[PDB]
Amino acid sequence: VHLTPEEKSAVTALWGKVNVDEVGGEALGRLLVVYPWTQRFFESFGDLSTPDAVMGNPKVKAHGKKVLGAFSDGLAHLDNLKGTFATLSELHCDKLHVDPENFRLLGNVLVCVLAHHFGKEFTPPVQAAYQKVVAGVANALAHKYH
Amino acid sequence: VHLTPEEKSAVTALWGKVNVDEVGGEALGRLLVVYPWTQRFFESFGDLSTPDAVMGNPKVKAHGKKVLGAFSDGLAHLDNLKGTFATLSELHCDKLHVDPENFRLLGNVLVCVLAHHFGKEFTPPVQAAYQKVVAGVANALAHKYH
Amino acid sequence: VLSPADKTNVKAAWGKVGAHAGEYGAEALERMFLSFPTTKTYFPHFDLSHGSAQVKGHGKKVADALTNAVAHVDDMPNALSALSDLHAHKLRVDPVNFKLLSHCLLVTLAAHLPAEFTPAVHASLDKFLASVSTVLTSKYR
Amino acid sequence: VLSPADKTNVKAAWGKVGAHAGEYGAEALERMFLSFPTTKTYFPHFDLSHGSAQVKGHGKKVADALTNAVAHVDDMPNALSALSDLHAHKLRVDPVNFKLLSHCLLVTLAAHLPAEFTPAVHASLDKFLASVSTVLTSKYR
Ligand code: HEM
Ligand code: HEM
Ligand code: HEM
Ligand code: HEM
Repeated sequence: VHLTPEEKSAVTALWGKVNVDEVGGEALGRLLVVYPWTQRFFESFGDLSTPDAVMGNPKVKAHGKKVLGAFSDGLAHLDNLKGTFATLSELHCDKLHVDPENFRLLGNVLVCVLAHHFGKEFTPPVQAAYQKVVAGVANALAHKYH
Repeated sequence: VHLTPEEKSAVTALWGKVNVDEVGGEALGRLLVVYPWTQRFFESFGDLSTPDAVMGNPKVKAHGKKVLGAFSDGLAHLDNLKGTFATLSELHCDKLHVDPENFRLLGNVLVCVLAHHFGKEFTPPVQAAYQKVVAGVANALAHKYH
Repeated sequence: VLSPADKTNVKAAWGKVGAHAGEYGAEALERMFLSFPTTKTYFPHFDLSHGSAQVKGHGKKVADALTNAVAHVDDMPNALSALSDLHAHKLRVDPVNFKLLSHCLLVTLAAHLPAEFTPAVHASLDKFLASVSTVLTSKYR
Repeated sequence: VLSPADKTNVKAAWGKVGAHAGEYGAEALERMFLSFPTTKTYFPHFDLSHGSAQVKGHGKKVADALTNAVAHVDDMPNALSALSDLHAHKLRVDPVNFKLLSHCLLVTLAAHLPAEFTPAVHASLDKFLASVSTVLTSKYR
């Protein structure tokens, strides 16, 4: 990840307005609805049978909050994404066996969710800067896989 | 890239037996035949119409030899691929605009050609070590896109 | 697999795009050019600066081809065969770029139709786009 | 999609496979298990050690379904429907894994059929395996 100074600032301003309690459950829940094979990893979370079932699922929303917490961290450590996600990386590879392609899908769902929330404030250059952040996180999460 | 010494040893021993004249042209030619959109970048090589044209094109053979020369330098700097490859990455991103997904394709194609050229000696453990290497070279080449 | 619910969902959301179609199309392109700069390479003859009229014009075309496709979801291969020759044989567009433009279109739709872009509608659009993408790169399969 | 030329190429390589189809299906699963260890999770109850009688058995079932697919090249979706239900609905196999196994099957065929594996046959086999992959993930869209 390399953002221009314009981009670092824009990323920062937008992140400050994000609703921590909701956007993360929204991203995770849209991941489960749009890419269904991802439900495999959350089979014990209760009813995931319909879009409303997944989205309002309390355990989905709860877990989405932690996932957004980790993004927040990476945003605070853009110059050391790798050291920041090392342990998460081991957990996702060694214990959960998630294919890293899904980290890219999740990052792209997160982008759609920021666009959904921020409308016209989510401009093409701000989207571009978030695209660099998300790919940088997917990358760091994939490091302990090989 | 994290290779244990046994993987290092296995990849280096095989690599010393590679006939680059044969392997290089087959690798590049196969990429152009199997994933035809890649021909767009080699429009200056001439006639790339049919498999027979690609495979007999001298420019394709020659270039494939160079590509293999770059994998050789990476095999010699397994712990510093990113550095070894920074200039080529610049070349591929800024000047050629190749999407990084194709670095993974060519890596997989090189793996099929090595199996094809070494047959049974290209065992499942040696393929596993080469998959780490081609994944590493692909990532080192995408570096400057980030 | 453009299953009943999906169509209906797709026809419905493209419906509220209605007359914004071309501008959404052009915004989707600009978003693609800025986030995934490798894509600019297919358009050497264009001015890709924001505001760009050529991009506005192109966007309108992109948007019209999707409208047709929706109007013809059950018969996409026929409806898009010419564009499929254009894209795979003449221009050789790398297949990955279709995922990039699709992603950018969802982003543009989410940004403009929050009330309609529901999880359910997001899933159906994503599948509609994949299948439009599949038809356009079918010449490589 | 399978052009008659591809069809032919596929029948011919697959016919050269013939009796070893089962051994090659087992080898390809073993290659995939070592190369991409993430795929191991789907087989909790198997002994995945090298030479496991279980992998051999399962390899044979994979080979058969592919022999069937070659035999019904024009009607794959019909021929493989139950398999799609299994992989997509019940097992929820991540789609990216079908690319990993397709590659491993091409690497096994390359290593065992050097004279047959020419560039055009390789192209044809890749399209065919992508078509089988497409059918098996069709319930996801
Ligand atoms: C940017 C991408 C991702 C991030 C930042 C992320 C982050 C997290 C965090 C922070 C935890 C909980 C850590 C803990 O408290 O132990 C976790 C657990 C988990 N993640 Fe992710 N994750 C991401 C992607 C994914 C994807 C794509 C999937 C699968 C489709 C996945 C599946 C899981 C599962 C199954 C758990 C453990 C849940 C449980 O059993 O309690 N993750 N993740
Ligand atoms: C990931 C592995 C790859 C390696 C190691 C590699 C290596 C190289 C090397 C050593 C050269 C010669 C550069 C020079 O003369 O300074 C080069 C040039 C080139 N590469 Fe690659 N490359 C890779 C992948 C690709 C892919 C996948 C494509 C396109 C699909 C591509 C497109 C080209 C082109 C167009 C040139 C310049 C050829 C010419 O016009 O002379 N490369 N590459
Ligand atoms: C949703 C998928 C797409 C659709 C519906 C679409 C639709 C179209 C249409 C309708 C045209 C004009 C045809 C004509 O005027 O005869 C066109 C041309 C073009 N498309 Fe696309 N396209 C798609 C994806 C892409 C992608 C991903 C790219 C590359 C990144 C691409 C690059 C081009 C180019 C370079 C032209 C020629 C423009 C010109 O010089 O007139 N298209 N497309
Ligand atoms: C060429 C693509 C594939 C073919 C032709 C295929 C074929 C089959 C067949 C014939 C069976 C047995 C069905 C039954 O006995 O009910 C099976 C089961 C199975 N397959 Fe696949 N398969 C493919 C890809 C994959 C992939 C990519 C994975 C995961 C990485 C996978 C995981 C499984 C599992 C876990 C089962 C059930 C095993 C058992 O419990 O007996 N398959 N497959």
